[PDB]
Amino acid sequence: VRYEASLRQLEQRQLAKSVISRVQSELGNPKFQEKVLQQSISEIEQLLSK
Amino acid sequence: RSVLKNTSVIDKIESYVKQYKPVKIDASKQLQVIESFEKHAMTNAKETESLVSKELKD
Amino acid sequence: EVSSILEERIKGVSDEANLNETGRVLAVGDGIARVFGLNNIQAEELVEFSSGVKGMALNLEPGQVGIVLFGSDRLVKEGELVKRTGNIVDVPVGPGLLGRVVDALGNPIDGKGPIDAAGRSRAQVKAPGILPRRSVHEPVQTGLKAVDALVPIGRGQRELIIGDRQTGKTAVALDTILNQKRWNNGSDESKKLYCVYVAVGQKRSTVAQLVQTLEQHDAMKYSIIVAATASEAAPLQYLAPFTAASIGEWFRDNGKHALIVYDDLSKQAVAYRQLSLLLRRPPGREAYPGDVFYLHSRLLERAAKLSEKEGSGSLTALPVIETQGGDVSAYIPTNVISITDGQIFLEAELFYKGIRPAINVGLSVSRVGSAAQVKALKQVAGSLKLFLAQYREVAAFAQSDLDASTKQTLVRGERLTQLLKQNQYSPLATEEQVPLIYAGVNGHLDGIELSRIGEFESSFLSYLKSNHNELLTEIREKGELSKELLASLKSATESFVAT
Repeated sequence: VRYEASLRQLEQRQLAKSVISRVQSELGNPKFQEKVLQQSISEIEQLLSK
Repeated sequence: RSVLKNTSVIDKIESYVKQYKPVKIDASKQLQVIESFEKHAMTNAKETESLVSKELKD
Repeated sequence: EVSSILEERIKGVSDEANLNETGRVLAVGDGIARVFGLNNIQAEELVEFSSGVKGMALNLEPGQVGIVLFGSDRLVKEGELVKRTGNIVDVPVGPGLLGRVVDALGNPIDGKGPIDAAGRSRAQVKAPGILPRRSVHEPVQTGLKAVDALVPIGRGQRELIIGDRQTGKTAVALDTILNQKRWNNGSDESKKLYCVYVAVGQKRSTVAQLVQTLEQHDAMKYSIIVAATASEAAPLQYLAPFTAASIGEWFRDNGKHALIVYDDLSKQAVAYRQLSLLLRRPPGREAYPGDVFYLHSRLLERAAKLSEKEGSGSLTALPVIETQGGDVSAYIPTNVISITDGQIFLEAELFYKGIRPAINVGLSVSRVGSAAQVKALKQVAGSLKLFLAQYREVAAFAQSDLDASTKQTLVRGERLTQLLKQNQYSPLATEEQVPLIYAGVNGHLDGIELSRIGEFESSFLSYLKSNHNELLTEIREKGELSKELLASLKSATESFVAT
């Protein structure tokens, strides 16, 4: 039970650092540009909804 | 067993424990020595008892 | 598995909405960021920086609101959004916190997944009033023979554990936690004390040792350990007993019993000093923050024993105060001594002299006293108090040609003192406290030589278990010693002493 739990923890930090690697890829894309448009309309929708 | 997520050894040790569930076999050895001891003891006890009872009345 | 949980988590964060109030740090130095902005900010409210550190806003100053950072200085840097969390400091409270080591904020630091909690309650709420409180009336048996006889501890009344530095003060406390296992395990819900131990300013290694020790004695299952370790930032250390009290409130309010042991309030004080002086609030006596009496008094009075109107709950408390060189005149000890309702004074000399627990019988007092103590244990140990008193007075006369009377006292006294030692990190059931003490009181063990006193103690227990565990069970359950029971006991002791 102890090692099984340890292995789950080991999995959680391993897949976490892999997520960091995907994040560095995401911030490169001109999705970086295209999602600003998404944010722009979202803020328009939000602030008018108040 | 439901805690473990690596379970293919809980069935192993569950069945191994329940297999070897007799972990030691019985001993009754006090039936040969206790009767022998009881005979000498009883003899000596009765000898003392009768002897002193006789002496009391004497 | 873990992948599924992460997938659940990403899904479990959603887009936000417009967030009222913002600040920009005006200057951040010394862990005291002073933010310009935050137009409506409730006093002591939790504010969250851009970086991700959390803070509370102790000083609302006329033009700037002085946040205190709950993390490393490096995190906040001059000018940066300071979001307003909008809820004054509150920590999850609930039945579900049982068995988790949580930090001051309330986040799980044990790493046994999310803390399931039934409410979040504020961390500064005022103590039960005059009419809510009903006088103490239920013993709390700590299991240490010396504590239980010499200084009874009752439900809902704070009693200090003031003693010399690193004379294993914490050990005396930890013993209390272990003994509560005996009542706890069962099914009587008007007997379970659910303890919460509040480790403030202790190194993370020490608190790890604590965690392991509790697990070892199979005691995590009625323990919650709020731990704000030495490493943790000075605001977290400051809020650590206050937070802890709130954890206790769920138990008190819901009508359980519980004992919260604040260890050590001496370090709590130091943290308050650090905050106040750094916030430039006026200094005061012994360079301790000006209202330091007020701070300690607020914490310690949250303990109470609720009336039968208010659900008959309790919240026993046991602050631990570290006396620097045993100088009980020092400002932080003196304040606390006044606030508390009892003292246990562990003395370094006694510790060295092999009396462990090292309770100095003379300088400890119980101010709630005879309300506590199991009725049985009270009967057969009124004598014990008086005998020891004589032994103390006649102690110095142990340096010749001494009266027979003086010699009688000395024999009885030395044997009693030896008898009251308890092996460290093992509690002893109340049903065996009454027999052991009975022997010394009735003078049966006066004859037994000092070296054999220890051997006698263990022997007496085994002898009691074999010969008359009927007697033991009667003692335990009846809980009051009737003349007939004392009769049987006299016989039993006579038989035991003879062998």
